[PDB]
Amino acid sequence: DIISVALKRHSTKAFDASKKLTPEQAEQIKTLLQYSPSSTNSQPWHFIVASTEEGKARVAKSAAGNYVFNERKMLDASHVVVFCAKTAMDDVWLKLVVDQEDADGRFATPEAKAANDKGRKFFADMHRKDLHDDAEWMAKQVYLNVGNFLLGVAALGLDAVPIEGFDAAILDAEFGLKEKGYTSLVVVPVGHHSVEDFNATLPKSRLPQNITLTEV
Amino acid sequence: MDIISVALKRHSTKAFDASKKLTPEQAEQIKTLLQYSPSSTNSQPWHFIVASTEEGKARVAKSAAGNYVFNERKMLDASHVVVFCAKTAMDDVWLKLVVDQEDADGRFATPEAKAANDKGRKFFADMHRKDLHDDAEWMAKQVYLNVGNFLLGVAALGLDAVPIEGFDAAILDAEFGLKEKGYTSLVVVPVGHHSVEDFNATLPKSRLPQNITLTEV
Ligand SMILES: Cc1cc2nc3c(=O)[nH]c(=O)nc-3n(C[C@H](O)[C@H](O)[C@H](O)COP(=O)(O)O)c2cc1C
Ligand SMILES: Cc1cc2nc3c(=O)[nH]c(=O)nc-3n(C[C@H](O)[C@H](O)[C@H](O)COP(=O)(O)O)c2cc1C
Repeated sequence: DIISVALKRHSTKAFDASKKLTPEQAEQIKTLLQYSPSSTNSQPWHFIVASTEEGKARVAKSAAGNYVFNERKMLDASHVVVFCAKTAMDDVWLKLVVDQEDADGRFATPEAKAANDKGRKFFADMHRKDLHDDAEWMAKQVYLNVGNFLLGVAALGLDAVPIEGFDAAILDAEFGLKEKGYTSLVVVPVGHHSVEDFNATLPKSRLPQNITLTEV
Repeated sequence: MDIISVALKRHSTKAFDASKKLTPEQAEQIKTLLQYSPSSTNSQPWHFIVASTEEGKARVAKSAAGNYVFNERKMLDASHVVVFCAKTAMDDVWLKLVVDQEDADGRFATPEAKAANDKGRKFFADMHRKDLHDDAEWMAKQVYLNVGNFLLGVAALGLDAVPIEGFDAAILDAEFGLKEKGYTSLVVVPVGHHSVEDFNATLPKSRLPQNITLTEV
């Protein structure tokens, strides 16, 4: 029952470090990251999955200054996912995507592949050549991925918290992301909440539909 | 899984069967999904237009013009069509609305707790508006996060859908007078049941391998 899932999930404020993902769950979260949809199947993303003490410590360097309120979450969760966007959309990536779609059997003819490549480049060029918003466009797809992910991990029976409160320059530097062509956007600790998670027992709150939603 | 299966089996529907409508229950449930998405600071910087009448869907479909004409039938034939909109600016009235709703819903034990929450939210809001100069993008990002939640959600309800960026947001904004109301359209998502014309229903799903996209540490 996915509505039950959506209503019962919450942003976890404290994790029980002793409660690890099962081997299975650890693979299933990777599956979720991989299989998110994205505009033109552009998949303009990279994920860091930190499951070791050393790994999580490296990520937690980013919870500095104004962001110390997020350090323990990064340290204490079983697994921590860093969602990264490409910094620019290049033709090598676009060829990578269409070639993969071909390998997977999505095209019956050379003509169908070529039409798919043309359609993808129409959108990619709109953003990188005309609007000059390809960095934002790609970051949007990564956020869509995050939204898919948070509901998915909840449906697996796992706790999570999305985090924008981190220093992306520190995180990028720690993992050499800039030279690799990526930048960190959202950190998502995944695991099981502790009794210290004050948010597990508080009511959820949302604006009423009479403000946010119009039916036509 | 109960959800991995859903993720592996869902697809972007290319054609809908117009006769197959959401049940009243399903129509309620999709509204619940829209409302209950998370967002940075619970800022909820969004508005939704849910078109279910033929006349409503037709108005939305007006945006699929020019380069986007072969997204029109998706928008007309689906049972329900959701227009995801972002706020164009994050005003103090909205920030107060959010914290007052949290207070109404019992999230604060004291006035001091409420004030601390409001202060933290205004901190992030001001950073985006004043220093990063990306407040529009920041809000749009929350809307895209909502879309991701929504696509999985509807798939898990056993409903077909397709996310659509192939539309003219200026036309759509004008049709529904969004600019003046402080909003702009980002993504259109028709929801319903696919038809035999949906060529994508039977094709294998394709993603880049994890050895390219994923690093374990
Ligand atoms: C993109 C994003 C970033 C967020 N950043 C943080 C964060 O840095 N620290 C934190 O504790 N919560 C963070 N949150 C959690 C939000 O406050 C939370 O989603 C919102 O209050 C709604 O509550 P819920 O997630 O329990 O439904 C963030 C949420 C989102 C969607
Ligand atoms: C933000 C976004 C916009 C998209 N726009 C369109 C669109 O305009 N027309 C269309 O047919 N499909 C659209 N798609 C569907 C993508 O092509 C699709 O998600 C991708 O090829 C992966 O396929 P899947 O959704 O079947 O898993 C869009 C998807 C996303 C996430």
